Amino acid sequence: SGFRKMAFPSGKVEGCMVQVTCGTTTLNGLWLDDVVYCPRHVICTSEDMLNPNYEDLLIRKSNHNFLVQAGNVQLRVIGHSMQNCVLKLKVDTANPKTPKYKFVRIQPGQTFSVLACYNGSPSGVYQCAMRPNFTIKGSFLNGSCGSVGFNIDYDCVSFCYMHHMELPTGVHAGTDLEGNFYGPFVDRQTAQAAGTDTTITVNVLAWLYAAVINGDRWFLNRFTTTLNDFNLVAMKYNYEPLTQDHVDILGPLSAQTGIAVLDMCASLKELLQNGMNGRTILGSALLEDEFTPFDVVRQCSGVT
Amino acid sequence: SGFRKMAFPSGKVEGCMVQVTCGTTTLNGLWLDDVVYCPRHVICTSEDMLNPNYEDLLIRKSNHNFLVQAGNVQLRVIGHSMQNCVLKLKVDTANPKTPKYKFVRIQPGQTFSVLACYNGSPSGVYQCAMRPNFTIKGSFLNGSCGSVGFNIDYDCVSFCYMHHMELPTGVHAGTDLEGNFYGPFVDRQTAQAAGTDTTITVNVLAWLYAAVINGDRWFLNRFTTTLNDFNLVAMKYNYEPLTQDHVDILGPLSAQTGIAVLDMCASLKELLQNGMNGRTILGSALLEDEFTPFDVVRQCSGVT
Ligand SMILES: CN(C(=O)Cc1cccc(Cl)c1)c1cncc2ccccc12
Ligand SMILES: CN(C(=O)Cc1cccc(Cl)c1)c1cncc2ccccc12
Repeated sequence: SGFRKMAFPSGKVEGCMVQVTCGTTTLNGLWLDDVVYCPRHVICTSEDMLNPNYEDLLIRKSNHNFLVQAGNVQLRVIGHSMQNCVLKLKVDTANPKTPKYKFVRIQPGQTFSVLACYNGSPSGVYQCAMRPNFTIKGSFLNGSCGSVGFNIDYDCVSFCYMHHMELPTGVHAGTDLEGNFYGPFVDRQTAQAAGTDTTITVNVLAWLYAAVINGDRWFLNRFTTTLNDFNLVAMKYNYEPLTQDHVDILGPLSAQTGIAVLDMCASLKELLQNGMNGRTILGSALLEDEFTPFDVVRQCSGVT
Repeated sequence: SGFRKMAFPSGKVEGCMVQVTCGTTTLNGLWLDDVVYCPRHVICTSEDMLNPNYEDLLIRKSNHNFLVQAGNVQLRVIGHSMQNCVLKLKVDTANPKTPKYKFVRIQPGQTFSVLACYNGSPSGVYQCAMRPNFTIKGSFLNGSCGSVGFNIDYDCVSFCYMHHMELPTGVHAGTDLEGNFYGPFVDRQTAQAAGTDTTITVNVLAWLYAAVINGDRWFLNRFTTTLNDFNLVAMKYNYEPLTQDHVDILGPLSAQTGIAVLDMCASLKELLQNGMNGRTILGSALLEDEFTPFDVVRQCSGVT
C-alpha cells in the first residue's frame, strides 16, 4: 500500500553521464557506445545566446575544443556533428557502462524520470510528466543542461528528453535525443510562448483508480456520466477531452476495481464541480495528473 | 527553478541489492563488503508470523539454507547471525560494487530516499520523511521487505532504513541497519499502535522558504510572531513545537531570502488559521513537510 511519485532507479543512466566543456561553457553529456550527446549550446558564450548562428559557431570548433570527462578520465574526441539542437561527439572509447537503450520521442501526457546532473555528476532523480503544452515542470538550476529524462523497461533505458532551457516562467524545455525540441521552442535567449496547458485527464482518472486501490474512496459517488457530458465538464475546467482510446487504456484499472470508467468520470466530474471540501486523496489536496495508467498498475501490482 | 520531491541517484544502492531466500520465503538483502543484511523474518513461514520465536526458528537453519543471488550469480554463505531484527549472512565474496557507506540511525523528521526492490531487483526510487511517530508513508507491496532507505553525501551512502512491515493502516515500519526498529514496532503479525503523528514544522518552514526562492510568494504577510505565540498555534494544529535549534538550522534560508524566521512563522500561522483559500504553493494545495532545510538548500542552490 501507499502511492508515491516514484522514479525509475537511475543507476543505468548515472553510468552514462559525462561533463562536456567547450571554451568556457560546461554542461552535461550522455555517453552511449562511442558517442557523447549534449545540447548544441555548449558552443555558445552568453553573448551568443541572444540569437546564435549555431552553424557558424560550430565551424570555429575542432574535435580538440570539446573536452569530455567521465568522472576523472578524459575521452578523446575523434569527430563532431550537429543534429538539430544536439551535438554528437564521437569518442575513441565505447562507454563500458552503456546499458541497453533506445531513443524515443514521448507523447504529451506521458511520464518519465529525470536524472538532474551538474558537471557530469548526478545530483537527484525525480518523476514528471511531459505537459500537454510540451514543457516540463522540472527542478533544474544553471549547469543542469544535458540532464536526461528516461523510462526503463526491465534492462532497456528509453531516453526521451535532454534538458536545454528554462523559460522565463520557470518551466523547462528540451529535446528528444535526436535534438528535436518538444513544443515550439528554439535554443535562444528570448521570451517564448509555451501556450495553454491542460490537465491530463486520463492520468487524473488513473490516479483516482490508484486512490481506490489504496483505500481512499470518499469521492466515489452514486452517479455515472457519458463521454459527451464528461467532456463538457473537462472543457470548462481545462482538462483534456477524454476519448475511447483513453477509456481503453483505463480498462485494466477498471477491471481491478470493478469501477466502470464512466462511473469514475462521474466522480471526477463531481470533484471538478465541488472541489475536495478540505479533504485529501493519496496525500494530495489537488487532482494529480503525473501518473499514467501504466504507472499506476506498475506501482500497485508490481514490476522490476 | 522548480521544486520537486527529489531522491538521491540510486545507482550506488542498486549495486548492493540481492535476493535472499530461506525455505519458501524470498525477500531483499543488502550486500556490503562480505555481508548480506536482510530482515530476520526471511526465516518465517506465514504460520510463524503470528508470534515468531526467532531464536528457535534460526536454530533450525544452516548456512546452506540461505540462498543469496546477486542478479543471476549465487553467493556462498559461510556464516549467519541475527542482530536485533536483521540477519547478517557472511558470504565468501566481497561485493565488488560496494560503495563507501555508513550505517546511521536517522532522527524523526529527517528525510531519505527509498529504493523499492522485489526479488533483489530495483523497481523504483522515491523520497520520504521519517514521520515524528517513526513510521514512513512509503509505497511497498509484498516482496519489498529488505528494501532500504538512504542518503548520499558525495560518494558516501548513509543507510538509515531497512523495510520490514506494513501496518494494518497502510503505513510502514522498519529498522536501522543494526536491526533496531524505529518506533515501538515488533516484527510480528499483530495490530500495533503507531501513535499520534505530528506535522514537521521546521520542514514546512523550509518548504515555504523554497516557495519564496522559486517565486511563490502570495502567502508572505505583514506580520511577525514569537516562538511562544507560534507554538500555541502549532499545538492547536498538531505541528511539532518550534525550538531555537530549528530556528538556527533555518538560518541559511532566512539569509538567502531576507525573511526572518519568526516572520516566516507568522506566514505559516496565517496559513494554518485561514487555509490556502483554493490557492497553491509549489504545486501543492497542502503544507508540505517532507523537505528538510538541508534538502531545500541542496535543491535550490546545488549539490552533486
Ligand atoms: C542554463 N540554462 C539555460 O536556460 C541556458 C539557456 C538559455 C537560453 C536558451 C537555451 Cl537553449 C539555454 C538553465 C537551464 N535550466 C535551468 C536553469 C536555471 C537557472 C539558470 C539557467 C538555467
Ligand atoms: C511482506 N510485508 C509484510 O508486512 C510481512 C510482515 C508481516 C508482519 C510482520 C512483519 Cl515484520 C512482516 C509487506 C511489507 N510492505 C508492504 C506490504 C504490502 C502488502 C503485503 C505485505 C507487505
